[PDB]
Parts: sequence; structure tokens; C-alpha cells
Amino acid sequence: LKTANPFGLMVWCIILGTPSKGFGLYPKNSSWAFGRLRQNFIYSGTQVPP
Amino acid sequence: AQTGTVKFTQPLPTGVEAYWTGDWKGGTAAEPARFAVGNGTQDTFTLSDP
Amino acid sequence: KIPLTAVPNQAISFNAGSSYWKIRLYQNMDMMNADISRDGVIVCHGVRCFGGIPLLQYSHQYRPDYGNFVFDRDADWTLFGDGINLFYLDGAEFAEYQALAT
Amino acid sequence: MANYNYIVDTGVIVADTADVLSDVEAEFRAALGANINLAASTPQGSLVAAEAIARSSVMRNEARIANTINPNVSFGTFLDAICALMGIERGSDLSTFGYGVQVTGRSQTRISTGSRVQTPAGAIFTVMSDVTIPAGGVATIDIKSQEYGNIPLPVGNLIIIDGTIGWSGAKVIASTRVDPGSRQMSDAELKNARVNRLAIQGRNSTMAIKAYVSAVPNVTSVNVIENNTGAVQVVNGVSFTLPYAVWVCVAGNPDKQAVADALWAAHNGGTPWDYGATNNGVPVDGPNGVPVRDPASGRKYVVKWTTPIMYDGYVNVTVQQGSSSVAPEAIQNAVVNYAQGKVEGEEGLVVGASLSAFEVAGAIAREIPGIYIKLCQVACVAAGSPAPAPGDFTSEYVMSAFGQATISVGNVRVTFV
Amino acid sequence: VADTADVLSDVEAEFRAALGANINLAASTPQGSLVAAEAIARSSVMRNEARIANTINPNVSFGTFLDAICALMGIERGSDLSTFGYGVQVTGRSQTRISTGSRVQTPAGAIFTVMSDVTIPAGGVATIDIKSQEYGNIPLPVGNLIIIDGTIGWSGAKVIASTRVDPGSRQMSDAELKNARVNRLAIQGRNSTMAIKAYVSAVPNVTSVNVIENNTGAVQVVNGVSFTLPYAVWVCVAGNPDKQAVADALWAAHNGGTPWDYGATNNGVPVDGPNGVPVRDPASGRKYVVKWTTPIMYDGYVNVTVQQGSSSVAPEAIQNAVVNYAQGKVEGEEGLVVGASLSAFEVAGAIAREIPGIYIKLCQVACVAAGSPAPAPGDFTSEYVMSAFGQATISVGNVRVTFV
Amino acid sequence: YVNVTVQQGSSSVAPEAIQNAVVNYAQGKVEGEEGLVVGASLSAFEVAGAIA
Repeated sequence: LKTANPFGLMVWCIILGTPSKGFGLYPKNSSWAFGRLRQNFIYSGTQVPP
Repeated sequence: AQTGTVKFTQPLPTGVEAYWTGDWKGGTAAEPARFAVGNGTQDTFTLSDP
Repeated sequence: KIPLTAVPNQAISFNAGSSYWKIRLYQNMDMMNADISRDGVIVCHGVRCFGGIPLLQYSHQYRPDYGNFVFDRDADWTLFGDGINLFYLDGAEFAEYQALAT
Repeated sequence: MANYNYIVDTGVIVADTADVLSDVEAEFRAALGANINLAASTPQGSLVAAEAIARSSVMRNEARIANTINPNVSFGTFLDAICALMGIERGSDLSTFGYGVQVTGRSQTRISTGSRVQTPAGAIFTVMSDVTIPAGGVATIDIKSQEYGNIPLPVGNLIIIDGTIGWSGAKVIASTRVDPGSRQMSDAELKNARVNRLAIQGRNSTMAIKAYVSAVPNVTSVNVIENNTGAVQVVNGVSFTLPYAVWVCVAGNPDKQAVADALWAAHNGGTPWDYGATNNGVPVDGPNGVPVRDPASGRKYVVKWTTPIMYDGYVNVTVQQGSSSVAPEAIQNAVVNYAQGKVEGEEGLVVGASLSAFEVAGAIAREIPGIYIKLCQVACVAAGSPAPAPGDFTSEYVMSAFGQATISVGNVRVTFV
Repeated sequence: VADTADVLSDVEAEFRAALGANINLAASTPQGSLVAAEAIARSSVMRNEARIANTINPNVSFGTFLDAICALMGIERGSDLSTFGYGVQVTGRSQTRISTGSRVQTPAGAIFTVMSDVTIPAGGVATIDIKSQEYGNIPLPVGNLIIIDGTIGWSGAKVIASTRVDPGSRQMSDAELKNARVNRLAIQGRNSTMAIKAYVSAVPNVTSVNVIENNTGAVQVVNGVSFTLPYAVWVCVAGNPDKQAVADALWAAHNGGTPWDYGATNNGVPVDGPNGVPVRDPASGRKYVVKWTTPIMYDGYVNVTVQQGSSSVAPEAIQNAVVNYAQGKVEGEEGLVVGASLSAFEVAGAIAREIPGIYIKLCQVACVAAGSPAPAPGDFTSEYVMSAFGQATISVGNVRVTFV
Repeated sequence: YVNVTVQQGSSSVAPEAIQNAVVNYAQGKVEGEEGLVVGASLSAFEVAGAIA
């Protein structure tokens, strides 16, 4: 009921044998394109307002 | 009850608003549901939609 | 039943139900634990002890035709010989036992 | 170098402390030198004791969590092994109160946590301190010692600790009722909740239908058939292509709605109930059995069931006295209570169960031997019909599945030849 | 998973000892650094033991895996031995046959006798038997070789009247880590799709089960079988035991009106013509319908070219590896079952699983009919597809590897 | 360039996991596999073996 980590959710996927395609794992920094600055290489208001 | 028509016997005075509760054609009206606003002389009304 | 005594860690051996068993009972923090052996070959390690549920869980363990062990109430080594016992049921009795369980 | 692989294919081996302590001492001696001193006073003794305590502690802590998703375990782990399906914990409430009765002197203050006891000697305290107006009436709020679902008997209380000028701790029905939970689920009735849920789930519908419909009180027997075709499979059920056929027999069914509620829980999400072709068993109500909406936040469904068509049978018997005296009424009662199945091994004249004079003679022989039997013949006809002719009796009567047979005390007639 | 990161278990002890007293050494292996090394070892070992105990996934566990099964799934298969009933026995009059008379079948049987018997004056008696070991070769009716007998016992034989059963053994953890995904014995949930396979697979001797449901209102919508009667389902099982057990199991897991369906003339051979007559019911009614089939025994062929490896590797290693995979002994992959298509890449993966350090250049897989002449050299191709009711096995002689 | 055709089955994993796993295979992460050394032919059968 309070499994917060994607680790436990994937473990339960293995236990019950469900797939894991449609489920979003994590918004964490381990995911691609995130950082504590991460302002670089983007349309930063000088080029285009996003 | 199958046709959803109701009849008051005595004509209602002005400004008396009635409600109804129960079940009809699947829809439920557990909370009070307005169906009539007595205009002063009419005593034939019909039920509302849950 | 089985002869026991009030010691926090012991082991008793016996020949019951045409089989040779060696059981070990020891206190581990809060609840008890058990080690069950047969033939001199270990069967299970650290079986947690509860009152009314059998000690052997797995089908290949308790019987093709063997028996099983049940504690009437939760074990407490201070009370052995007074109010708390360990009983042994042979194959037919254990089968009707499991029939009655559900 | 002294480590043991104590986790094996079998389980966890937890060692006695002498062994781990000797291992730790050997490790420290190999670290420093074979002549080192390891006693409590010396610092090395403190270090080795700390190491031994820590190692044994971590080993035991691992061993306690060895096998946990097996539902034998307890204390929080079992809570969520349960809640994966359904289950509650906590439940440790204490019966709060309201609207007490106190009569005292003028402008007197009541000291908190006073002790008020009721007639079977249950102790309940007060909650908030309060003063008394000069008239002599105030209300208190109560809390007992143990967090149990205790019930206050509707009688005036008794005082254990007395403040100044204070008496008559009594009740008014205006007192609010807070019925508390009392640790209702400790450890083992969770296992029994598992047992009951697994038992309910394990059955099919047809298996569950009869057992769970027989749960209603005063019921006698229930016959359930699945059509399995649009043809006449057992009875002429050609209502729909794939219905369920339900026949319930009862001694009155004091609650009409109970059997409907029982049928409601026995649904499969894809099977209609409508059965019969205006010739099978007569349903209690035509279109629907007007089920109760839902036990939990739902809407009003429909179910349909039918009862067997009532019949009645006439029994003739010719006997000789033999070598003892037997009153005919005794034999009449014998047959009649046999028809109900009072004796084990015989289920009765249940719905869709024929009657044979051979079985009646068997009952008579079973109860009272020593009485010879000449002839016993049987007959059956629809309910309420006058007495049929002497030619209407036969050896056996084949009977329809949607019919129920009964035998009356005076309906059976005996002859003493 | 969640089992790594023991490399930093050293700097912690160094900083610990430094913080304890000033700033001094913790190097060059004096008594202080020896205490530090001891701390290193114990902390690393404790963390390793924690990581071993933590990970309890069905694809990772061992021995404690049985509780991961018992959370949902049915218990493992207990070892059992198959008995004999009504074995003929002839001798002189008024003789008693005592228990555990070690009768011996001609291929080293070593059968026992269950209940003591006294030979009637008619000279013809029937004695119940029981085998000695879990591994028992199916015998043949002959005069059983006698080891222990009385002064009157003459001979014993096996008549056709005797009815036998089969044993059960060899349930290794590979089968447990394989049958987790499929044998979801949801005894709790009976009338469904995933439930029927698992409840049927509880029957002894049964290897695999397929159940394909139409879910529509038109014919020929499932992967591999025709319909005839719509709104139904068809069942195929392999390694089938006697009828009644699987019949009861199948009837006990459905609920629909007429879900039974024979497929068509293009399907596995039906076990019985009209039905299977499941006599008894919980409702005591005399209902009778059970319809189910068996698969078609195909045959597969494999030919692969590889390199020679770090050292000499005999072809028997590759043959044993591919045969072992086909039988389904390897954990994870169920091998070849009713409705599984051979794949060259999968076979190469199995070979790499068993014997690594070899460079496979070419892979070929072909399938042949039952009893058909051996496939021509041009028959092999990269990929073969099997239908729902097609079972294929591989022997040692169906794989040849002449590697460059 | 490698192309792989796989059906999901009952338990499925994100394609990025296979991507990282195979790419880190190419340098020989696993025991017994030297990797794509100079002059070493590349075969999809070994990619199948790696994912197996």
C-alpha cells in the first residue's frame, strides 16, 4: 500500500507476473535529461519561450 | 410507477417546492430531487430525472 | 505427545511413526524456533512456532505417508510440562486433521 | 577466515554464542599475537565483546525474517500479507462518552481523573474538569481504563474517589453512544479470515450456490441445474440459451428477501438466471425478486428463482399384527417423520425425489420389526385434489424435478387384516 | 538486485579510527591497521550477508522459494510410488502370504506386497503390490521372479485384470522457477482463463496445458483453431494420465453454460467421441459433458556450425545441451511445450548458456512430421512456426554439428 | 546496426534496459566473453545468446 520506490513495484511485477511497459518507473535524475542546473542546451528564453 | 406520473389531490399554494427520492429506470435519487414548484392551483405534476 | 523440559535450548531424539526424528527447540529473540531432522538429513531450519498450525509446510516434507507436529498454543520454554505440549500425528490422523482445518 | 555460510538451501543456521565468541577471540588473537590478554577489564576485551554482541545480533535479526511471505508470520508483516486481499488493524478504541449527570453543592469544582464505577465493577474516569452551577446539575464526559468495547449498564454509577460535596454520578439516555472497537483482530483470526476467504473463493457457482443458499434459516433443500444447451437437458428449460436454473424448497422461508440476498452473492457476471417456459416450477414473483441494492455503495440489481410445485402422496399398507401390539397411529407417525428424514443416511422427499412403497416398507422394517407386511402401494396427485379412486395406486411414482412431495398424518391409511 | 557496493567499506573504518583518536597512521599494517583490516572484513561480510538475505525474487531465490510459491501458488509435487492391485497368485491350498514379500519384476523391479493374504482352496488369489523406489520401470505381464516365499507358494503372475497407476518424483527447483509464470494455481479463482491451465496442471503426470478462448461472436478468431460452436473454449493437454482425474479437474474450473468445444477436423485427436461423462457433481445431478484433446507429436531438426573454442570441446556437449533445453530442464525457459515454435536464435542462446567461449557462425532449425522420412538437406531454414496443437521433441541424433 | 524482434510475453522490460545490457555486453561485461576485439566477426546468434 505504501510501496514508493519503483524497485518494490518491479519486484511485485515479477511476483505477480504482470508486464512492465505501460507503467512509468521514475521521474528521478537517473532518468535521461535531468540535472540540478539542466538549463543548458534548451530554448532558454533567448531563442523561443517554451 | 412505470410511467412516472404523479398526482397531488389538493392544489398546492405558491412557493411550495417538493422533492423526491428512490429509484426509477436505473437512476437513483438518494439525495432530494426537485420535481414540482406549486404555482397556486395545479395539482398534476411529474417526476424528475435521477 | 513428546517429552520436553524447561531449558532455553535443547534437542530431543525419538523413534515415532516408523521413523527416526531429531528436533531442536531454542529461543530466538521474541518467539521460538525449531530445527527438524530425519535420517540424520536436515529437513527444515528455523521453523517459527505458532499455536495450532503445523510445523511442516511443504508437501514433499510432511508426508507421502509420514506424520507432522503441532503445538497447541504458542511455545514458551518456561511453561513446558505445564499447559503447553507438542503432539505427533501419523499419516491418517494428519490427513483428517488437514481435512478438518478448512 | 572464520566466517560461516549460515544461509543454506534449507534455511538459516543460528549458532550458540560460545562458538561465535571463540571465533572472535581467535580472530583477534591472529590479529595481534598468540599471547594477548582478552578479559573484560582490558580494552581488547571490550572490543571483542562488542564484536560478538553485534555479530550475534545481526545473525539473529536476519534469521527472524527468513521466511515471511508465507502467511504463518505475524506482527505487521502478516498485516500486509493480509491487506493484499483485505484486512484491518489498530481497532483499539475506548468508549468516549457525553452528557453525564452530577448533582453537587453550589459553585463546586470537580477535580479531573475521578474514578466512577458501574454495577458489574467496571472503572471509568472523567475527562475534563468542570464547575457546578448552584442549581445542582452538570454533565461529564467519561473514559475507562482499558481500551475495550465495554457497555455501560443503564443504572446509576458508584463513586470510588470522592471530591468535596459531590454525589450521584448517574446517567441520562441523552448520553452519546460511542461503541469502541477492542483490538478485535490480534493475530490468529486473521488466519481464519484467510481461511474463510479462500473457502468462499474456492467453490464454483454450482458448488457455492447450494451450500450458500442453504445458509438461510428454515430452508430444507435446494436443487440447481445448469442448462448447458438450448434443448431439454434435464427439464424443459428453453427460456434462454445459457441460463441458470434454481429451485429452492423451504418450510415457509420466514424472510423472503434472505434467499434473494444469498443468490445475489452467487453471481458469475455472465450468466442470466431466467429459467422455465411457463410450465416449470412456479416462481415466487414474476419479473424479479426485488433484491436489496448492495451491501456497499451500489445500485439495485435483479435476481430470479423459482420454487417446486407442491404435490401429495397417498400410502396404502396391509399388515398383520404378528406377535405384539402396535397402534396404527404409531406407524402413521413413523412414515410421516420418515418423509422428513429424521434418521441419518436418508435425505428425504426432497425436490425432484420420487417416492416408492419399497422405501416406505424399508422405513417400517428399519424402525419396528416383528410386524409382517402383506402389501404396500403408493400414489401421487396434485395438491388439493379430492381422494382418488382405488385404482390409482402403483408400486413406484416417477416425479418431476420441479416438484415437491408431502405426506400427511391422516392422508396415509392403514389396514389391519 | 540491491546487492553491491562493498568497495567503500574500507574508508569508513579509516575515518572512524581517525575520528576516534587524533590523526595517526591507520596504515603500514601495525596492530592499529590490523584492527582496521579486521573491521574491513567483518563489515563487508555483514553487508554481503544482508544483500543475500534481502533479494527473494522468484528469479533469484533458492530453497526459501517454496514460500514465494505458497504465497499464491500450489504446493510442490510430493514424491509418490505406483502400486499394483489384483495381481494373480497361485499355489497350494491353505497357505498364508505375509506382508512385504519382495516380488521382483524381470527388469529389476523389487515390488512388495501390502496386505497379508491366505490362499483360498480355489487356488486363485489376488494380492496387492507396491513398488520400492520412486523410479520404477513400467513392467510387463510375466511370471514375477520370487525372492521371499513360503514353503507352499508356487508362482505369481500379472493378469490383464490388474489396474496400475504411475509414480511421481524429480521435482527440481528448475521446474519451480519455470512453473511460476504459468501454474498460477488460483484455487481461489476458478471460472476464468488463467485458472483452468493451473487447476488442470495439478493433476499428476500432466506436462502442459493450453486453453484458448474466442471472446467474440464469429468463428476462426483464435491463433490456431477453428470453432464450429461460438461462445466456447477448447482444451489440449500432454502427457495425459487416466481420464477421470483430468475430467474432474476440468469440470471443476469452468462455469459457463456451454463453454466446451471440439475444434474441427484440423485439430488434435479428441480423447473421446461424444463427451467425457463427468458423473458426479456437488449438486448431485447427473450432468455429463467434458471435451478436450491431445497434441500432435511433431519432430524437429537442428544443424549448427560453430568455431572450435578455447580448447577441444566434443560435440556431445552441444548435443546434450540442446537436448536438455528441449526437454525443459534449464531454468527460466520452459523449452518446447504444446504450442511453442522452435527458434534458431533461442537454440543458439541455450548453447551459449551451457558452453560459453565458442563462436557460432551459422544456425539452422527445421521441423518434420510424425514418422516422416528424415528431412532433405534443403529443408532447413532460419525460423519455424508451430500452431497451437503442435508438440515437437528433439533427440540426440537430430542434431549434427560439423564445425569449421 | 542491430535489429531485434521480440514479443512482450507476460513479463516485459523497458527497451532501454536491453539497450544498455547489450551495449555493455559488447565490451565484454560477462564472464567468458572477450567482446568485439579487433578482427572479431559479429554474429546475431551471439546477440541472442547475450540476451538469453
